[PDB]
Amino acid sequence: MKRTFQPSVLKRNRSHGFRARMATKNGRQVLARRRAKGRARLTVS
Amino acid sequence: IREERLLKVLRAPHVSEKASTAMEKSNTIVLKVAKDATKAEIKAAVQKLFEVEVEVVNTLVVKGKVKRHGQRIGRRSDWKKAYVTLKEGQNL
Amino acid sequence: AVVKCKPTSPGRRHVVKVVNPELHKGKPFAPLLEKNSKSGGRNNNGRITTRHIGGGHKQAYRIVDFKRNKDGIPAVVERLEYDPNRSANIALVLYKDGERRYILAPKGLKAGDQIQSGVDAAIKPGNTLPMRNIPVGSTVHNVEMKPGKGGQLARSAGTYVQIVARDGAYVTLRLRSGEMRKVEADCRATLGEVGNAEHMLRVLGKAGAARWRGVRPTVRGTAMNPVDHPHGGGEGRNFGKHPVTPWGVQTKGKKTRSNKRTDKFIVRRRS
RNA sequence: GCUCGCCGGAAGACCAAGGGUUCCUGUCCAACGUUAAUCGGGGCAGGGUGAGUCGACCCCUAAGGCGAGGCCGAAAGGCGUAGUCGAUGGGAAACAGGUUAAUAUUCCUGUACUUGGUGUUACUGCGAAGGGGGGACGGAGAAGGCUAUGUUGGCCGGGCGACGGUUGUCCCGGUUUAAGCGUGUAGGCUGGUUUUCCAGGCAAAUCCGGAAAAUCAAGGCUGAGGCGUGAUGACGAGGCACUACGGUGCUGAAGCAACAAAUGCCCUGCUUCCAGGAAAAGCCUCUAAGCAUCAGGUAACAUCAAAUCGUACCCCAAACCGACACAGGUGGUCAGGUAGAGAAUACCAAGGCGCUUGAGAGAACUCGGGUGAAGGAACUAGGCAAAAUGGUGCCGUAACUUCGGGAGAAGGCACGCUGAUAUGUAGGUGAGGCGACUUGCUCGUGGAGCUGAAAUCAGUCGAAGAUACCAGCUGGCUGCAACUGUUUAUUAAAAACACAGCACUGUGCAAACACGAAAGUGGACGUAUACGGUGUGACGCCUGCCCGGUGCCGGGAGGUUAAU
RNA sequence: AGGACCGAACCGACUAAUGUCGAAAAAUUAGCGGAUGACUUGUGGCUGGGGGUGAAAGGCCAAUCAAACCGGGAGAUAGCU
Ligand SMILES: [K+]
Ligand SMILES: [K+]
Ligand SMILES: [Mg+2]
Ligand SMILES: [Mg+2]
Ligand SMILES: [Mg+2]
Ligand SMILES: [Mg+2]
Ligand SMILES: [Mg+2]
Ligand SMILES: [Mg+2]
Ligand SMILES: [Mg+2]
Ligand SMILES: [Mg+2]
Ligand SMILES: [Mg+2]
Ligand SMILES: [Mg+2]
Ligand SMILES: [Mg+2]
Ligand SMILES: [Mg+2]
Ligand SMILES: [Mg+2]
Ligand SMILES: [Mg+2]
Ligand SMILES: [Mg+2]
Ligand SMILES: [Mg+2]
Ligand SMILES: [Mg+2]
Ligand SMILES: [Mg+2]
Ligand SMILES: [Mg+2]
Ligand SMILES: [Mg+2]
Ligand SMILES: [Mg+2]
Ligand SMILES: [Mg+2]
Ligand SMILES: [Mg+2]
Ligand SMILES: [Mg+2]
Ligand SMILES: [Mg+2]
Ligand SMILES: [Mg+2]
Ligand SMILES: [Mg+2]
Ligand SMILES: [Mg+2]
Ligand SMILES: [Mg+2]
Ligand SMILES: [Mg+2]
Ligand SMILES: [Mg+2]
Ligand SMILES: [Mg+2]
Ligand SMILES: [Mg+2]
Ligand SMILES: [Mg+2]
Ligand SMILES: [Mg+2]
Ligand SMILES: [Mg+2]
Ligand SMILES: [Mg+2]
Ligand SMILES: [Mg+2]
Ligand SMILES: [Mg+2]
Ligand SMILES: [Mg+2]
Ligand SMILES: [Mg+2]
Ligand SMILES: [Mg+2]
Ligand SMILES: [Mg+2]
Ligand SMILES: [Mg+2]
Ligand SMILES: [Mg+2]
Ligand SMILES: [Mg+2]
Ligand SMILES: [Mg+2]
Ligand SMILES: [Mg+2]
Ligand SMILES: [Mg+2]
Ligand SMILES: [Mg+2]
Ligand SMILES: [Mg+2]
Ligand SMILES: [Mg+2]
Ligand SMILES: [Mg+2]
Ligand SMILES: [Mg+2]
Ligand SMILES: [Mg+2]
Ligand SMILES: [Mg+2]
Ligand SMILES: [Mg+2]
Ligand SMILES: [Mg+2]
Ligand SMILES: [Mg+2]
Ligand SMILES: [Mg+2]
Ligand SMILES: [Mg+2]
Ligand SMILES: [Mg+2]
Ligand SMILES: [Mg+2]
Ligand SMILES: [Mg+2]
Ligand SMILES: [Mg+2]
Ligand SMILES: [Mg+2]
Ligand SMILES: [Mg+2]
Ligand SMILES: [Mg+2]
Ligand SMILES: [Mg+2]
Ligand SMILES: [Mg+2]
Ligand SMILES: [Mg+2]
Ligand SMILES: [Mg+2]
Ligand SMILES: [Mg+2]
Ligand SMILES: [Mg+2]
Ligand SMILES: [Mg+2]
Ligand SMILES: [Mg+2]
Ligand SMILES: [Mg+2]
Ligand SMILES: [Mg+2]
Ligand SMILES: [Mg+2]
Ligand SMILES: [Mg+2]
Ligand SMILES: [Mg+2]
Ligand SMILES: [Mg+2]
Ligand SMILES: [Mg+2]
Ligand SMILES: [Mg+2]
Ligand SMILES: [Mg+2]
Ligand SMILES: [Mg+2]
Ligand SMILES: [Mg+2]
Ligand SMILES: [Mg+2]
Ligand SMILES: [Mg+2]
Ligand SMILES: [Mg+2]
Ligand SMILES: [Mg+2]
Ligand SMILES: [Mg+2]
Ligand SMILES: [Mg+2]
Ligand SMILES: [Mg+2]
Ligand SMILES: [Mg+2]
Ligand SMILES: [Mg+2]
Ligand SMILES: [Mg+2]
Ligand SMILES: [Mg+2]
Ligand SMILES: [Mg+2]
Ligand SMILES: [Mg+2]
Ligand SMILES: [Mg+2]
Ligand SMILES: [Mg+2]
Ligand SMILES: [Mg+2]
Ligand SMILES: [Mg+2]
Ligand SMILES: [Mg+2]
Ligand SMILES: [Mg+2]
Ligand SMILES: [Mg+2]
Ligand SMILES: [Mg+2]
Ligand SMILES: [Mg+2]
Ligand SMILES: [Mg+2]
Ligand SMILES: [Mg+2]
Ligand SMILES: [Mg+2]
Ligand SMILES: [Mg+2]
Ligand SMILES: [Mg+2]
Ligand SMILES: [Mg+2]
Ligand SMILES: [Mg+2]
Ligand SMILES: [Mg+2]
Ligand SMILES: [Mg+2]
Ligand SMILES: [Mg+2]
Ligand SMILES: [Mg+2]
Ligand SMILES: [Mg+2]
Ligand SMILES: [Mg+2]
Ligand SMILES: [Mg+2]
Ligand SMILES: [Mg+2]
Ligand SMILES: [Mg+2]
Ligand SMILES: [Mg+2]
Ligand SMILES: [Mg+2]
Ligand SMILES: [Mg+2]
Ligand SMILES: [Mg+2]
Ligand SMILES: [Mg+2]
Ligand SMILES: [Mg+2]
Ligand SMILES: [Mg+2]
Ligand SMILES: [Mg+2]
Ligand SMILES: [Mg+2]
Ligand SMILES: [Mg+2]
Ligand SMILES: [Mg+2]
Ligand SMILES: [Mg+2]
Ligand SMILES: [Mg+2]
Ligand SMILES: [Mg+2]
Ligand SMILES: [Mg+2]
Ligand SMILES: [Mg+2]
Ligand SMILES: [Mg+2]
Ligand SMILES: [Mg+2]
Ligand SMILES: [Mg+2]
Ligand SMILES: [Mg+2]
Ligand SMILES: [Mg+2]
Ligand SMILES: [Mg+2]
Ligand SMILES: [Mg+2]
Ligand SMILES: [Mg+2]
Ligand SMILES: [Mg+2]
Ligand SMILES: [Mg+2]
Ligand SMILES: [Mg+2]
Ligand SMILES: [Mg+2]
Ligand SMILES: [Mg+2]
Ligand SMILES: [Mg+2]
Ligand SMILES: [Mg+2]
Ligand SMILES: [Mg+2]
Ligand SMILES: [Mg+2]
Ligand SMILES: [Mg+2]
Ligand SMILES: [Mg+2]
Ligand SMILES: [Mg+2]
Ligand SMILES: [Mg+2]
Ligand SMILES: [Mg+2]
Ligand SMILES: [Mg+2]
Ligand SMILES: [Mg+2]
Ligand SMILES: [Mg+2]
Ligand SMILES: [Mg+2]
Ligand SMILES: [Mg+2]
Ligand SMILES: [Mg+2]
Ligand SMILES: [Mg+2]
Ligand SMILES: [Mg+2]
Ligand SMILES: [Mg+2]
Ligand SMILES: [Mg+2]
Ligand SMILES: [Mg+2]
Ligand SMILES: [Mg+2]
Ligand SMILES: [Mg+2]
Ligand SMILES: [Mg+2]
Ligand SMILES: [Mg+2]
Ligand SMILES: [Mg+2]
Ligand SMILES: [Mg+2]
Ligand SMILES: [Mg+2]
Ligand SMILES: [Mg+2]
Ligand SMILES: [Mg+2]
Ligand SMILES: [Mg+2]
Ligand SMILES: [Mg+2]
Ligand SMILES: [Mg+2]
Ligand SMILES: [Mg+2]
Ligand SMILES: [Mg+2]
Ligand SMILES: [Mg+2]
Ligand SMILES: [Mg+2]
Ligand SMILES: [Mg+2]
Ligand SMILES: [Mg+2]
Ligand SMILES: [Mg+2]
Ligand SMILES: [Mg+2]
Ligand SMILES: [Mg+2]
Ligand SMILES: [Mg+2]
Ligand SMILES: [Mg+2]
Ligand SMILES: [Mg+2]
Ligand SMILES: [Mg+2]
Ligand SMILES: [Mg+2]
Ligand SMILES: [Mg+2]
Ligand SMILES: [Mg+2]
Ligand SMILES: [Mg+2]
Ligand SMILES: [Mg+2]
Ligand SMILES: [Mg+2]
Ligand SMILES: [Mg+2]
Ligand SMILES: [Mg+2]
Ligand SMILES: [Mg+2]
Ligand SMILES: [Mg+2]
Ligand SMILES: [Mg+2]
Ligand SMILES: [Mg+2]
Ligand SMILES: [Mg+2]
Ligand SMILES: [Mg+2]
Ligand SMILES: [Mg+2]
Ligand SMILES: [Mg+2]
Ligand SMILES: [Mg+2]
Ligand SMILES: [Mg+2]
Ligand SMILES: [Mg+2]
Ligand SMILES: [Mg+2]
Ligand SMILES: [Mg+2]
Ligand SMILES: [Mg+2]
Ligand SMILES: [Mg+2]
Ligand SMILES: [Mg+2]
Ligand SMILES: [Mg+2]
Ligand SMILES: [Mg+2]
Ligand SMILES: [Mg+2]
Ligand SMILES: [Mg+2]
Ligand SMILES: [Mg+2]
Ligand SMILES: [Mg+2]
Ligand SMILES: [Mg+2]
Ligand SMILES: [Mg+2]
Ligand SMILES: [Mg+2]
Ligand SMILES: [Mg+2]
Ligand SMILES: [Mg+2]
Repeated sequence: MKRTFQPSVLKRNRSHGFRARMATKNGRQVLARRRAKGRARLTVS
Repeated sequence: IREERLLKVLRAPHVSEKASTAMEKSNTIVLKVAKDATKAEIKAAVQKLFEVEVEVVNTLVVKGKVKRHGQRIGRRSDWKKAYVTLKEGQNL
Repeated sequence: AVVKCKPTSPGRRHVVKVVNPELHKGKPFAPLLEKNSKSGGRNNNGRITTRHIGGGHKQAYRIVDFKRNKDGIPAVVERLEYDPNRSANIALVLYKDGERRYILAPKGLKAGDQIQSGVDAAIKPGNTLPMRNIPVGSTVHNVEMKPGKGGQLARSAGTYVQIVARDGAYVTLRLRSGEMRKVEADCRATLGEVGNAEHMLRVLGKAGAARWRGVRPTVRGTAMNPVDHPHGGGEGRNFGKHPVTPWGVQTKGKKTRSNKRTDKFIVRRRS
């Protein structure tokens, strides 16, 4: 009966993507964290 | 016209039923080309290396299959094939 | 004009339309209209700053000339048009040299009437002049507060300013509020009264008719909970609070005038 | 394989999104599949996605994002100008049939089309960061013509029937054909020129606008479909030749007419209304700065060029979103027959499936149904639940009313089939024919078929003719809320909220007010017949008294009173 | 003409029974309301935590809401078990 995740790759990338993160001071720090932790998938891309 | 590099375009001839049926009946050759490799470059390469009269080149990108074996996933490389149609002066 | 509608459906019972037969039945003059997107009340920060606005019919902006400069050029009124952006109707004025422009339609104006603007001209409804040249004790509209500007005062349907006096450089104007405001004599004012005075006698008749005018429902403070509005809560229709805005400031008799830069121009406040 | 069953406005067939190889082939059955499994969307290999025209890309922009300078902000950063991005919108062009185990508007065959680059000829006044036109726009409604499509004859090929009849109005099946390039129609829109001219389109302009004066009865524009042609082509019921039993090359009959007919198309039309209905490029046009045997344009032609990425498969689902092969959720498109107002419902066609544990038995009890003597709400908190009523036509219909309503009030009666009126009528569509106008995709003119209600009169069968499915229960008194609407996603749909209307009140525009250290936005490109706040809640009759208290507004003497 | 009427799609959620280690962390079945409008829906945007949004229910803001979620202060503190 209509769940929360209703996927859309445009929305996904525009919202959470690499360039979306790069755009902002705080979004750049997220990447700096995921790199510091050492994640394989740095963003969803 | 693009000397030296033309040699790097054509990787190998492709072997299949669909490839074979298109030898005699359609007068084409199917072949694995470089991931770059434009239809002009494939044509110009066949025109020099194989040295035959090319009518037109059709091209596509084949997606690699995800082969999970043992306990690890691993996908094949994406490779590009080119159906190269030949003129009436044909051989191989 | 004011026609009451027959009650064939509830919500068509109380409807009262202002049918103007002299208005135009066709598309407007394209060169003098640009697009006008809707805010829905929100601003730069995307936040509702003015409540109760949102939706309504898509409506394009007519580039109406208020300043009305183009001097010494008589201009024939081609047709009176509807303006969705405005209370008052507009008139498509064709200037003798071959411009067209929109103006606010005064009371006594019709498709065919001739209008002039500038310094000399004639004292007749539609003709814009400086308020120095206009007679004392005369009905104007579309009045400038500053010389060279457009026209701020008296642009709503049926609205008009009356010129009370002229002290040298300054002209004392009695506004429709009742406020007596002093403006500069070099400022311009279009003669007569603003048309479509029947506008006020329109009555909508249904909730829907406010929605398609771009208004959204007003919820009463008393209905809400304490957290939302100062009036709030109570176990069944309580109040016991002095009337106030949603932001605590007292409504219902509480002067919020605090300009202090323009208090020199106000002769008598309204009453 | 043959029966049986179920869907068929879907449980069919194409897509988008989203998945991401699930496609197809061979092979394997440990695990995965709620059972077995030789099977599989499972394991393991191997194949499979072919584009100048379909999509993306590109070209333009909307909401909006980012944003050189900038303005503002302890710092971070915020807003925003020039710009630059941003589709869900605007912008060139491809169709038919054939083919693969799996792609096809992509391959093949047959016919086309578009935009560029680049050479020759014959002409000639060309060129934007600019001007103008266009693109280019709402709801509803109504009609007319069409087509998709269907039906019935006609023609063509077979057929003469497991049990009575069946060479006839008998039976089955077929009767298909594209884009393009011509023809400019049903229709819709308009005045068309010629020269002059003018404070306008910020400069310029021959273009647009405005003003002239003449000149002819119209000339353009737009436009479905039909006819053409494409097409001696393809396809085609079948045969013939042959079987790895798969077929495959060859041949390949008819391939018409009538009638009905869209929610498609003409139609971005037309009437009509008020709530008054994107933008920008492509495109045509006009000239400045410029440039004059230049450069550019223009046609006709020849030749190149059209890159790149997507293309499998599922897509109301076992492949997406729901942890599951999950009785959920998920946008667009296509829309056959008989009955029917219908996309309801029933039965069906094309096509698709029988829902992945079965087999017995036929206890209580539970679930979903059917029927029920006499009774008929006695049940129960409450007629909860079931039973009822249900269609069309015509007749008939109360109080009260805001004069629309109430009202489908209530209550009635008539319906099947078959003849006749009329060897199927009012109508509908109207062929050959008769004249005539100009030149035709003509007009009248007549009606050949074809289609076809609804009545009436008589007959006639049943217990019953709106025979199934489908499909109002009705009335009386009354509280609350005028009304349609909104609401507690998931125990509350209400008398709660909203509502039109009403009043108070603020606000003179750099408005009040709102978001924000601010800049700045919204209010509003609005201006007191406007805007915000507050209460009340259609409408009708009304809305009485109190200013001691608390607030608010005004007043300014006196008293009191900070920093300084 | 109509926030007109009846009625499918579509949007909803009034009654009942079922289901309640469900087929399903809200559904099914049979009825039910709206169905040219204050309608509905696709695609993309904007508003952010004492903040948004709210035809107002303390409703909604990713199955979480009288103050979301994640990380941190942090081994908060607990005269209590
Ligand atoms: K069968
Ligand atoms: K601490
Ligand atoms: Mg998002
Ligand atoms: Mg840090
Ligand atoms: Mg991390
Ligand atoms: Mg990830
Ligand atoms: Mg090709
Ligand atoms: Mg390709
Ligand atoms: Mg690899
Ligand atoms: Mg911003
Ligand atoms: Mg904005
Ligand atoms: Mg912001
Ligand atoms: Mg308001
Ligand atoms: Mg809205
Ligand atoms: Mg406006
Ligand atoms: Mg408005
Ligand atoms: Mg207004
Ligand atoms: Mg002075
Ligand atoms: Mg308000
Ligand atoms: Mg109100
Ligand atoms: Mg209020
Ligand atoms: Mg409440
Ligand atoms: Mg709040
Ligand atoms: Mg409070
Ligand atoms: Mg309460
Ligand atoms: Mg009370
Ligand atoms: Mg009290
Ligand atoms: Mg107080
Ligand atoms: Mg206070
Ligand atoms: Mg207060
Ligand atoms: Mg007052
Ligand atoms: Mg069924
Ligand atoms: Mg059907
Ligand atoms: Mg498709
Ligand atoms: Mg998946
Ligand atoms: Mg993938
Ligand atoms: Mg796999
Ligand atoms: Mg398979
Ligand atoms: Mg096996
Ligand atoms: Mg076994
Ligand atoms: Mg094994
Ligand atoms: Mg098993
Ligand atoms: Mg299991
Ligand atoms: Mg298999
Ligand atoms: Mg498999
Ligand atoms: Mg392409
Ligand atoms: Mg097309
Ligand atoms: Mg795209
Ligand atoms: Mg390109
Ligand atoms: Mg461009
Ligand atoms: Mg762009
Ligand atoms: Mg903008
Ligand atoms: Mg922008
Ligand atoms: Mg910015
Ligand atoms: Mg620079
Ligand atoms: Mg700088
Ligand atoms: Mg800067
Ligand atoms: Mg400043
Ligand atoms: Mg910023
Ligand atoms: Mg801009
Ligand atoms: Mg798009
Ligand atoms: Mg296009
Ligand atoms: Mg397009
Ligand atoms: Mg096309
Ligand atoms: Mg085809
Ligand atoms: Mg063929
Ligand atoms: Mg063939
Ligand atoms: Mg396939
Ligand atoms: Mg060809
Ligand atoms: Mg040929
Ligand atoms: Mg030819
Ligand atoms: Mg040709
Ligand atoms: Mg063309
Ligand atoms: Mg061309
Ligand atoms: Mg332009
Ligand atoms: Mg459009
Ligand atoms: Mg329309
Ligand atoms: Mg209507
Ligand atoms: Mg009519
Ligand atoms: Mg019609
Ligand atoms: Mg036809
Ligand atoms: Mg056809
Ligand atoms: Mg027949
Ligand atoms: Mg025979
Ligand atoms: Mg027989
Ligand atoms: Mg016999
Ligand atoms: Mg015989
Ligand atoms: Mg037949
Ligand atoms: Mg037949
Ligand atoms: Mg043509
Ligand atoms: Mg041509
Ligand atoms: Mg043409
Ligand atoms: Mg013509
Ligand atoms: Mg000029
Ligand atoms: Mg001209
Ligand atoms: Mg013509
Ligand atoms: Mg033309
Ligand atoms: Mg044609
Ligand atoms: Mg026709
Ligand atoms: Mg034909
Ligand atoms: Mg034709
Ligand atoms: Mg012919
Ligand atoms: Mg021919
Ligand atoms: Mg043939
Ligand atoms: Mg066969
Ligand atoms: Mg017909
Ligand atoms: Mg039909
Ligand atoms: Mg138009
Ligand atoms: Mg062109
Ligand atoms: Mg030209
Ligand atoms: Mg070539
Ligand atoms: Mg080419
Ligand atoms: Mg496909
Ligand atoms: Mg399929
Ligand atoms: Mg399927
Ligand atoms: Mg499907
Ligand atoms: Mg479904
Ligand atoms: Mg399906
Ligand atoms: Mg679940
Ligand atoms: Mg799943
Ligand atoms: Mg299953
Ligand atoms: Mg499912
Ligand atoms: Mg379902
Ligand atoms: Mg019937
Ligand atoms: Mg059905
Ligand atoms: Mg099962
Ligand atoms: Mg038993
Ligand atoms: Mg039993
Ligand atoms: Mg039962
Ligand atoms: Mg039972
Ligand atoms: Mg029964
Ligand atoms: Mg019964
Ligand atoms: Mg009984
Ligand atoms: Mg009995
Ligand atoms: Mg009985
Ligand atoms: Mg009884
Ligand atoms: Mg009793
Ligand atoms: Mg009792
Ligand atoms: Mg009782
Ligand atoms: Mg009771
Ligand atoms: Mg009862
Ligand atoms: Mg009941
Ligand atoms: Mg019962
Ligand atoms: Mg009974
Ligand atoms: Mg019943
Ligand atoms: Mg009965
Ligand atoms: Mg009965
Ligand atoms: Mg009955
Ligand atoms: Mg009846
Ligand atoms: Mg009575
Ligand atoms: Mg009464
Ligand atoms: Mg009745
Ligand atoms: Mg009646
Ligand atoms: Mg009877
Ligand atoms: Mg009869
Ligand atoms: Mg007759
Ligand atoms: Mg007879
Ligand atoms: Mg007879
Ligand atoms: Mg007959
Ligand atoms: Mg008869
Ligand atoms: Mg006859
Ligand atoms: Mg007759
Ligand atoms: Mg007759
Ligand atoms: Mg007749
Ligand atoms: Mg006719
Ligand atoms: Mg004719
Ligand atoms: Mg006859
Ligand atoms: Mg009858
Ligand atoms: Mg009789
Ligand atoms: Mg009888
Ligand atoms: Mg009888
Ligand atoms: Mg019946
Ligand atoms: Mg009912
Ligand atoms: Mg009653
Ligand atoms: Mg009582
Ligand atoms: Mg109510
Ligand atoms: Mg009441
Ligand atoms: Mg709502
Ligand atoms: Mg709603
Ligand atoms: Mg709701
Ligand atoms: Mg609830
Ligand atoms: Mg909700
Ligand atoms: Mg909840
Ligand atoms: Mg509820
Ligand atoms: Mg409920
Ligand atoms: Mg309710
Ligand atoms: Mg109630
Ligand atoms: Mg209320
Ligand atoms: Mg009053
Ligand atoms: Mg008042
Ligand atoms: Mg502030
Ligand atoms: Mg400021
Ligand atoms: Mg504005
Ligand atoms: Mg109230
Ligand atoms: Mg009275
Ligand atoms: Mg009172
Ligand atoms: Mg007092
Ligand atoms: Mg007193
Ligand atoms: Mg007091
Ligand atoms: Mg005061
Ligand atoms: Mg005071
Ligand atoms: Mg004083
Ligand atoms: Mg004093
Ligand atoms: Mg003192
Ligand atoms: Mg002292
Ligand atoms: Mg309406
Ligand atoms: Mg209605
Ligand atoms: Mg009714
Ligand atoms: Mg009903
Ligand atoms: Mg749906
Ligand atoms: Mg429900
Ligand atoms: Mg619900
Ligand atoms: Mg009940
Ligand atoms: Mg039951
Ligand atoms: Mg249980
Ligand atoms: Mg169960
Ligand atoms: Mg239901
Ligand atoms: Mg019912
Ligand atoms: Mg009903
Ligand atoms: Mg109703
Ligand atoms: Mg929705
Ligand atoms: Mg969205
Ligand atoms: Mg946002
Ligand atoms: Mg918080
Ligand atoms: Mg926080
Ligand atoms: Mg904050
Ligand atoms: Mg705030
Ligand atoms: Mg709401
Ligand atoms: Mg409460
Ligand atoms: Mg929640
Ligand atoms: Mg809650
Ligand atoms: Mg808290
Ligand atoms: Mg807190
Ligand atoms: Mg969260
Ligand atoms: Mg620490
Ligand atoms: Mg602890």
